[PDB]
Amino acid sequence: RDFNNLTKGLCTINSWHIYGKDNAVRIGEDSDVLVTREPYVSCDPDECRFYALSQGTTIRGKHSNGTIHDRSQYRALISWPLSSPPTVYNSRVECIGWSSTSCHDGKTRMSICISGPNNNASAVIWYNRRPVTEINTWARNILRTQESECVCHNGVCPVVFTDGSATGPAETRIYYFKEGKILKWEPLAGTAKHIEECSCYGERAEITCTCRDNWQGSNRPVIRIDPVAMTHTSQYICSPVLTDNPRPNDPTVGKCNDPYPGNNNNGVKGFSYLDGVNTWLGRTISIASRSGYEMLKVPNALTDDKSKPTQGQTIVLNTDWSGYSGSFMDYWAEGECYRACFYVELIRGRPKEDKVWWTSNSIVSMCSSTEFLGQWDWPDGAKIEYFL
Amino acid sequence: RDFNNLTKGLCTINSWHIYGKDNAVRIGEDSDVLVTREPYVSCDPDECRFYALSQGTTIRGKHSNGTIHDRSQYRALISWPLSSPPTVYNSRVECIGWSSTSCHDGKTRMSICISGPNNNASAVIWYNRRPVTEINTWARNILRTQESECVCHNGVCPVVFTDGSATGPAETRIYYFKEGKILKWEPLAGTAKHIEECSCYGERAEITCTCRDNWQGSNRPVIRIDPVAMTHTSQYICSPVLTDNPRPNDPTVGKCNDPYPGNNNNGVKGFSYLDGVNTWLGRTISIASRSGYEMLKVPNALTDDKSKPTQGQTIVLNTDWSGYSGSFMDYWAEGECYRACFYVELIRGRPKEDKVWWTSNSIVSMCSSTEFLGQWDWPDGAKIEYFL
Amino acid sequence: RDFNNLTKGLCTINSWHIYGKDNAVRIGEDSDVLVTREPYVSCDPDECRFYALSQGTTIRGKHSNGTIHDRSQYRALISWPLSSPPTVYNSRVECIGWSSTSCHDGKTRMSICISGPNNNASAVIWYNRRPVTEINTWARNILRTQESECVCHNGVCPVVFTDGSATGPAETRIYYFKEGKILKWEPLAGTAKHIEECSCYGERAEITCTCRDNWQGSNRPVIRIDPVAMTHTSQYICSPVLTDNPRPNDPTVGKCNDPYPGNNNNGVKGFSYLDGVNTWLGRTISIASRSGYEMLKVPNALTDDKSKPTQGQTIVLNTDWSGYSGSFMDYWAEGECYRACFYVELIRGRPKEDKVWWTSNSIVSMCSSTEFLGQWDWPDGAKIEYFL
Amino acid sequence: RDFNNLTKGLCTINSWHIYGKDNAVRIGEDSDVLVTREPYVSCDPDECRFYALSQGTTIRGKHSNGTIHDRSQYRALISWPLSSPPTVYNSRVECIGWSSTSCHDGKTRMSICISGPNNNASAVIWYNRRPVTEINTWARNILRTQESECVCHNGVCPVVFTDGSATGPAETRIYYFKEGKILKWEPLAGTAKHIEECSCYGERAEITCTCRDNWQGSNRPVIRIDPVAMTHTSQYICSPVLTDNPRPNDPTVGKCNDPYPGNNNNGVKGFSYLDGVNTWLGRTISIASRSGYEMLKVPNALTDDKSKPTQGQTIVLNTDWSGYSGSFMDYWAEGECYRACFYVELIRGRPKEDKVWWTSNSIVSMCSSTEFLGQWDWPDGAKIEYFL
Ligand SMILES: *[C@@H]1O[C@H](CO)[C@@H](O[C@@H]2O[C@H](CO)[C@@H](O[C@@H]3O[C@H](CO[C@H]4O[C@H](CO[C@H]5O[C@H](CO)[C@@H](O)[C@H](O)[C@@H]5O)[C@@H](O)[C@H](O[C@H]5O[C@H](CO)[C@@H](O)[C@H](O)[C@@H]5O)[C@@H]4O)[C@@H](O)[C@H](O[C@H]4O[C@H](CO)[C@@H](O)[C@H](O)[C@@H]4O[C@H]4O[C@H](CO)[C@@H](O)[C@H](O)[C@@H]4O[C@H]4O[C@H](CO)[C@@H](O)[C@H](O)[C@@H]4O)[C@@H]3O)[C@H](O)[C@H]2NC(C)=O)[C@H](O)[C@H]1NC(C)=O
Ligand SMILES: *[C@@H]1O[C@H](CO)[C@@H](O[C@@H]2O[C@H](CO)[C@@H](O[C@@H]3O[C@H](CO[C@H]4O[C@H](CO[C@H]5O[C@H](CO)[C@@H](O)[C@H](O)[C@@H]5O)[C@@H](O)[C@H](O[C@H]5O[C@H](CO)[C@@H](O)[C@H](O)[C@@H]5O)[C@@H]4O)[C@@H](O)[C@H](O[C@H]4O[C@H](CO)[C@@H](O)[C@H](O)[C@@H]4O[C@H]4O[C@H](CO)[C@@H](O)[C@H](O)[C@@H]4O[C@H]4O[C@H](CO)[C@@H](O)[C@H](O)[C@@H]4O)[C@@H]3O)[C@H](O)[C@H]2NC(C)=O)[C@H](O)[C@H]1NC(C)=O
Ligand SMILES: *[C@@H]1O[C@H](CO)[C@@H](O[C@@H]2O[C@H](CO)[C@@H](O[C@@H]3O[C@H](CO[C@H]4O[C@H](CO[C@H]5O[C@H](CO)[C@@H](O)[C@H](O)[C@@H]5O)[C@@H](O)[C@H](O[C@H]5O[C@H](CO)[C@@H](O)[C@H](O)[C@@H]5O)[C@@H]4O)[C@@H](O)[C@H](O[C@H]4O[C@H](CO)[C@@H](O)[C@H](O)[C@@H]4O[C@H]4O[C@H](CO)[C@@H](O)[C@H](O)[C@@H]4O[C@H]4O[C@H](CO)[C@@H](O)[C@H](O)[C@@H]4O)[C@@H]3O)[C@H](O)[C@H]2NC(C)=O)[C@H](O)[C@H]1NC(C)=O
Ligand SMILES: *[C@@H]1O[C@H](CO)[C@@H](O[C@@H]2O[C@H](CO)[C@@H](O[C@@H]3O[C@H](CO[C@H]4O[C@H](CO[C@H]5O[C@H](CO)[C@@H](O)[C@H](O)[C@@H]5O)[C@@H](O)[C@H](O[C@H]5O[C@H](CO)[C@@H](O)[C@H](O)[C@@H]5O)[C@@H]4O)[C@@H](O)[C@H](O[C@H]4O[C@H](CO)[C@@H](O)[C@H](O)[C@@H]4O[C@H]4O[C@H](CO)[C@@H](O)[C@H](O)[C@@H]4O[C@H]4O[C@H](CO)[C@@H](O)[C@H](O)[C@@H]4O)[C@@H]3O)[C@H](O)[C@H]2NC(C)=O)[C@H](O)[C@H]1NC(C)=O
Ligand SMILES: CC(=O)N[C@@H]1[C@@H](O)[C@@H](F)[C@](F)(C(=O)O)O[C@H]1[C@H](O)[C@@H](C)O
Ligand SMILES: CC(=O)N[C@@H]1[C@@H](O)[C@@H](F)[C@](F)(C(=O)O)O[C@H]1[C@H](O)[C@@H](C)O
Ligand SMILES: CC(=O)N[C@@H]1[C@@H](O)[C@@H](F)[C@](F)(C(=O)O)O[C@H]1[C@H](O)[C@@H](C)O
Ligand SMILES: [Ca+2]
Ligand SMILES: [Ca+2]
Ligand SMILES: [Ca+2]
Ligand SMILES: [Ca+2]
Repeated sequence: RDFNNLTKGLCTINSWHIYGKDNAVRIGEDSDVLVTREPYVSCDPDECRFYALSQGTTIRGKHSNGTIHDRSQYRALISWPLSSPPTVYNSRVECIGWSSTSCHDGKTRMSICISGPNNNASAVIWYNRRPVTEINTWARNILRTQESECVCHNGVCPVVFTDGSATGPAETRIYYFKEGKILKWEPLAGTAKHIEECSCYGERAEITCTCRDNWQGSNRPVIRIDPVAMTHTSQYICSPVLTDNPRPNDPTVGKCNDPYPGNNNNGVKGFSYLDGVNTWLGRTISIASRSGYEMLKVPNALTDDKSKPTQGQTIVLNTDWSGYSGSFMDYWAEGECYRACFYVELIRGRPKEDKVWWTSNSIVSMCSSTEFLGQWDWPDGAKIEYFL
Repeated sequence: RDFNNLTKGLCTINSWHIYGKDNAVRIGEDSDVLVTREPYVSCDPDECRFYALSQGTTIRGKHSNGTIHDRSQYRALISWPLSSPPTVYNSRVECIGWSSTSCHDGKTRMSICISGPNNNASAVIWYNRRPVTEINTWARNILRTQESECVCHNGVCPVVFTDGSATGPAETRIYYFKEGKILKWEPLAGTAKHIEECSCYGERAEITCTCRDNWQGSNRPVIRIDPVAMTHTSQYICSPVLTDNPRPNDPTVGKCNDPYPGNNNNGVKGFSYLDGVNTWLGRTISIASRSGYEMLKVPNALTDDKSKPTQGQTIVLNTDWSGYSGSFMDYWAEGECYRACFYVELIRGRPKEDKVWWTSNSIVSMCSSTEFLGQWDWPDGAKIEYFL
Repeated sequence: RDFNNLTKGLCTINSWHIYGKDNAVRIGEDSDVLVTREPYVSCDPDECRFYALSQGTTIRGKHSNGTIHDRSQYRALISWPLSSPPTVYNSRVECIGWSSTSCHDGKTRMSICISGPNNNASAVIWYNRRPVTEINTWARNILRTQESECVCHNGVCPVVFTDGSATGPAETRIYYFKEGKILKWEPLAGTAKHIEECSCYGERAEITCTCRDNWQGSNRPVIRIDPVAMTHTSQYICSPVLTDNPRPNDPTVGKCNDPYPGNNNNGVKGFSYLDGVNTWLGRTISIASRSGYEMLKVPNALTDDKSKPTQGQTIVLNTDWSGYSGSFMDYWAEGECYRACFYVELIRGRPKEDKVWWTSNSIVSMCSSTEFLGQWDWPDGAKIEYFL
Repeated sequence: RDFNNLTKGLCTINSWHIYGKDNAVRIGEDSDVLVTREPYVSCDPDECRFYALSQGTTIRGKHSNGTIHDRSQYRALISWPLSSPPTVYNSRVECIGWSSTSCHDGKTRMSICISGPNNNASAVIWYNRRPVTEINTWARNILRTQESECVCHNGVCPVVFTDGSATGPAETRIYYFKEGKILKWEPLAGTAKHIEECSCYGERAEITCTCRDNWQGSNRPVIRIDPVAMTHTSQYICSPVLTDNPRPNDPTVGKCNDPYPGNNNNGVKGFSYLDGVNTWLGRTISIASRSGYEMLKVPNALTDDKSKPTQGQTIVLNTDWSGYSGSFMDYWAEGECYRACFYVELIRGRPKEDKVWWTSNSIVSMCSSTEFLGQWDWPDGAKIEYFL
């Protein structure tokens, strides 16, 4: 009925409880489960659903051969019920393409899909399940967007796109949409040198995005957006708890306005919640590969270049595969504050598990508690051996 | 609540963006996907769906053997969610038969299915998912209709039927339906000599249909219907850009009131949008077989016998299979104009790929943009080798 | 909102058009289709659906072995969308048991299932999807009911049950339900000597049921019910067009108040519409087995012991298997009269096709037209060879 | 709209009619049926559904190997339509974990799932399909709850948890929830020495739970809760008809305030309805293993230490496998009283049927009749041989 406004703060995060898990690769061993990657979670006023990019085949399908590739004409943004797997029969196609984002503005859902060849890609912006606006590539090198949910405030839904080299300077823009129509866009500003795959959340009329500097930085860039004035800034997470992957070992002191060096031309989508003392960062446990996942509480991580962990929680053990991670919240829950949530993609298959010809994933998802809850670990749970 | 009226013009078409794609044959390699052909897309006020004629078997089913045949007791008009495949479990049967059309009039949906033996076929007209009216064959030779969506204006939904020889003079009629009841019908008029498979769209109280002259013409007949006066005329596309298949090479000058010769007794369902300078034609790239698909902008194609392309877009490369194509629009979108759309059927299997015993298809679908978007190609994406 | 009343007459029946067909056995060759039998069709105010008794296994399932048996703990009345097959994933269980009926009273649906051992069976009467009333066996020999839809009038839904021997005198009762509660019951009256499987329809405040005399009669008993006075009578179809199976050849003169002899202890569920000159009977074409199906127009069949066909239509050829047939109408359609409809069950497998270990069926369904439509035949379409 | 209140008494129970049955293991032999255990049935104001804990694989899936284990990261509370099987495509995930309960309070549904490692488990309380409250383990030894539906009264939904040893003293608590928020909790009181898996029902503003004393008792503990004063008491079923399994033979006299001895450290979830003369108990027929199920009418079982059966009904023969059983009622049915219902889990596979590597179950479910209905038996109906 009315546009949602970001009128609350974050709840205190004293730990993380299980929210959803699909067990897709297990289940898909003997059922009609789509091959996917780049998942996320987004809420409507009445429902939260899983989102991901289909590869246009089932996992047991012979067409699953070659699904390590990221971009093809057979991909599409899909959604499905929370904790169900993405099956042929239960999945709903939001739009066609190989990079996406999606959010609800209180009245209806905007979904964005980018398709095309590397040098001639275009985004299509859907609103109320109809195409409304199209944007052509501006740098002719894999126009791409967040791969997790955007956030709206009084109808304004900012979205971060990047076009250009993944391994050098690129052209990043922030589009401000309303009802699927472009109100304004800006080129990126502040001190982040490279931006990919922003994970966003909203509180008290401000939208905070934690991104991946694929070019230089093993600390993560952060973009803070004011959706009323439609302006933004950027910087890095100051903390020496480094949260990209691959990365170097943790130092004693980080950087606020520059990439922390030691790894080039690589990374992974990740996230944080940045709320003074109530600040928690996600990262893979391995500094070398996408394995494990932990949450660490790092007070003032954004602003304090010496900040270190005061608490943590294991989400996925270092002996199990992880992947992309991202942030969402249910902005339509009852109560005084917004409950921080995230998902972690559990990649299975290639390249790490190359006895199969496919790549897919399952999802685990958590939300914050004000209690100090016991922790478990939450692995994909499939046995590659069964797929041979 | 109220009947839809065709009160808007076409938007300017400066290119075509991806709308939907089902990847049915890929997916159906290892899931319960119905064998289909003769697909289309039609919108309701709240939903757009895929439509097609089922063959009453799955593709991996042994009953898929012999599905090259067009007419059997096992076919039915089905619909399903946009960009999902037509599966056993998600498909809804609109009605029984082997030739169809369907449209929504603003209040509810009319669907028409024709069944029977070649010399004793009948159409059944469903309205609000109940049978309302039946029409018997008048020429006792495969009564047939559009195989894509009809268009309504203030409750009046015209529909073009043909009965008679596919390879000589036939009896074409235009029925004007309202609430599933025949208001009036007319025999075909003007200068089109043969009509099959009209693809229709509506703008500014006029319904334009681009058809297939299976008998003589490699230019396409066009029927223009006035749904208020319930009258019509016909002619051919004047342009020397010839849009049937098979066809001869393009000449320098076409015909307005006569079939352009060089091919007999063959063709394919196709479409155009005919709007002065804002005119775009579809065609297969091959003049010999149903392969490739392109859009060409041909200003005043309907009226200018020398008109040639000023812009184009590749939809399917000449090394990939195509098929029937047709027009639809979402008449219930917001905005000042109607957005032209189309689909192309991607036929796989027989006769061209005869190492399998079946024929099926997938669908790609596009809509117009006012931007100049980059192009990709959109092939079916299945590997026949996997079905052996 | 309000109870439906039977305020209209029958439309004139000048032929029969195709309504629905599921192609279940074809489709079920390679998809998760339940084994069924004893199907029917029933309408709600917004929907018509297929109904049948599941056997609690899929057809390709190894548990399909032995599904020739009629009564087990694994059966259940299911419903599913019109012309879809009864799959594991789309079928809704109305109630548990091995004999049923079901109807909507304008406000909600009553469904009746009978289960139990042969000598201790019970009916459970569901209303608004809750159990409301239970009836115990009165003769301790396979309490059984109609196996097709009942008919309601101002909330009163009569239902015919039989309990006792199938091969000699039995105890037949007519229960008058309202909101699932027994208003009244009566023992059978008039001159019908044995009753099984009544097929019912309603017009002008009267409910007409055509049944099967399994004991003696190859003419069919008819029960006419007045749902206001809650009274009834019975007789036989006078016509020498004999409509049970197996049966003797047609004589020149039939019987009104006695079974026509020549076959004992056998039969099949069937139906008619009995409306003076507008009277049509169904029957198998074979006098020996359940093969073929035809409609014959037999003016005054109910009352004229010499009446013979004046028109007919083939529904299923004598070289294809048939089965049970029954009547339904959409009482909630628009228009001045009720459109007569029926279904025919197409039994496949045992006993006639004993190279498979199962028995199942598909459904074809027709409704009346005021036109004289061409006829086709409507066989199941599956190839037993594919199931070996 | 309004909170439900327990304003009615129980109907007279003169026997039990069939309610629902899923035939899941039969069906799942050749369809995509989830492996489950610990099922139950719960009603909403418009729907009753099946509930159970998924194991995160299909039964034919290779991941079904090892599903005898009770607690893993791959489990989840699911629900699905009544008498359908729990398939991949029709099942809805209520929440993640390996022990649960769920009820509707008249306005919406509360669902509780417990997950974690044995010494660090946590419950998450969902209300209106959002997480609202979390509780950490208090005794660090498999925090666990009812495994069947809770009962609400004016928004207050009590729930019994146990944490601690299964084979000695444990810490049992009764949480009183409203809208998913803890109003109050109490430690267990009265004379029950050990509590597991309470089966609850509600009548006349009182909630009665029949539980399992896993430590010492082969009679069952009973907890009676007053949801207005939020207080409770406990005792045992006095009757010498002993209802746990395994158990000793029935004595002539039981115990009211102490465990009846003869078996230690074992049991099964079960239930009763305790309503003076209208009292019925469930139990396995075997005193040694989970096989068979019967209902026995035992007047004043709760209060009379010499009470014996006056009537009974067989539900599952002693030659067929049973399992957990539990109570539910449709609190939103029409009529003057509440109809007692129950379900029995039919366990198949390990440990008893160890030629397969899995454990799963199907469900049978019954409700009370005021008639004296004939009885049948209701076995799972699957053939293990088919799974080899
Ligand atoms: C039941 O469930 C509960 C809930 O889950 C379980 O309890 C949880 O247990 C986990 C696991 O132990 C805890 O997570 C760890 O938390 C610590 C932080 O806690 C410590 O630090 C605090 C502050 O220290 C600073 O200030 C204090 C004084 O204020 C000062 O004394 C100190 O010297 C320092 O300057 C302390 O406040 C805190 O104490 C409190 O709580 C205690 C319980 O834990 C209790 O006993 C106390 O009495 C007191 O009340 C505590 O000491 C995180 O630091 C740790 O994270 C590090 O370690 C893991 C390895 O396990 C690693 O993966 C992380 O990445 C991280 O360490 C890496 O990064 C660091 C930062 O750069 C670096 O310093 C490290 O060298 C290391 O780096 C290397 O590896 C990384 C990663 O691969 C790589 O990138 C680098 O390059 C490099 O190679 C854990 O998150 C939970 O906090 C705790 N939760 C609760 C509520 O208690 C419980 O165990 C379960 N029960 C059972 C029975 O199983
Ligand atoms: C990123 O994405 C974009 C968007 O997709 C890509 O850009 C697009 O690129 C495509 C492919 O090149 C273009 O499609 C073609 O368009 C042309 C029309 O464009 C030309 O013609 C215009 C007018 O010429 C007339 O007037 C002018 C002056 O007004 C005069 O000079 C001229 O002599 C003539 O009289 C020009 O306006 C126009 O120029 C403008 O745009 C240029 C960019 O393209 C730019 O550089 C210019 O500076 C200027 O601003 C331009 O020259 C179509 O003609 C062409 O279609 C023909 O060719 C394809 C083969 O590719 C064929 O399949 C078609 O069927 C068709 O040719 C057949 O039919 C003709 C008609 O009968 C016949 O003449 C031909 O002989 C041929 O016939 C044979 O084959 C057919 C088919 O099999 C058979 O039936 C016959 O029997 C016979 O055998 C293409 O559609 C897009 O327009 C362009 N889009 C945009 C927005 O620019 C871009 O490449 C992508 N980027 C990357 C990096 O990949
Ligand atoms: C396109 O589609 C249309 C629509 O479907 C097709 O047209 C339809 O064609 C079918 C098939 O031919 C017709 O069905 C048959 O209808 C006849 C009834 O029609 C005749 O009878 C009328 C009256 O005769 C009586 O009165 C008249 C005068 O009033 C008098 O002259 C006569 O001697 C007699 O006393 C005539 O009115 C009627 O004529 C009109 O229509 C003609 C078109 O058909 C037209 O040419 C005329 O000019 C005129 O205007 C016509 O003569 C049914 O009788 C017949 O049913 C019997 O036959 C089939 C075998 O095919 C059988 O299966 C049936 O069971 C039945 O015969 C059995 O039962 C009888 C009753 O006891 C018994 O007498 C028989 O011996 C036989 O019994 C044996 O077998 C049974 C069954 O196995 C067994 O139980 C017994 O024991 C025993 O062994 C057909 O239903 C349609 O009516 C017709 N529809 C229309 C609208 O025209 C058209 O063909 C299709 N076009 C193409 C190109 O394919
Ligand atoms: C069609 O459907 C209907 C409906 O289902 C079928 O009719 C039903 O038939 C069943 C099966 O027979 C009946 O269930 C049994 O009910 C009896 C209770 O009924 C008897 O007891 C009453 C009272 O006796 C006491 O008072 C009376 C006087 O008031 C006094 O005379 C007597 O001495 C005693 O002190 C009688 O009122 C009642 O009579 C009435 O009804 C009769 C019909 O049944 C009719 O003929 C009469 O004329 C009269 O009107 C009747 O005599 C249950 O006791 C019995 O349950 C026990 O037996 C089964 C074995 O079958 C067992 O599994 C149970 O566990 C239980 O026995 C165990 O537990 C006892 C308690 O501790 C113990 O005493 C036993 O030793 C035994 O224990 C051993 O095994 C257990 C279990 O493994 C183990 O735990 C122990 O350790 C130990 O090893 C049945 O439930 C239905 O009541 C009846 N329903 C109706 C409505 O009639 C009908 O058959 C079907 N028709 C067809 C044609 O198939
Ligand atoms: C999932 C897993 O086994 N990850 C291991 C981790 O368990 C770990 F042992 C590791 F050495 C690592 O990168 O830290 O390597 C990972 C990976 O195997 C390797 C190719 O870098
Ligand atoms: C899809 C495809 O390979 N189409 C080719 C086209 O790629 C093309 F090469 C063609 F020669 C043509 O007809 O233009 O033939 C088509 C066809 O193979 C042949 C039987 O006419
Ligand atoms: C379906 C079919 O082939 N039915 C034939 C009919 O085609 C027919 F030939 C028949 F002889 C008949 O009973 O009329 O027999 C049926 C059956 O085969 C036999 C066992 O009685
Ligand atoms: Ca990086
Ligand atoms: Ca032609
Ligand atoms: Ca008979
Ligand atoms: Ca015990």
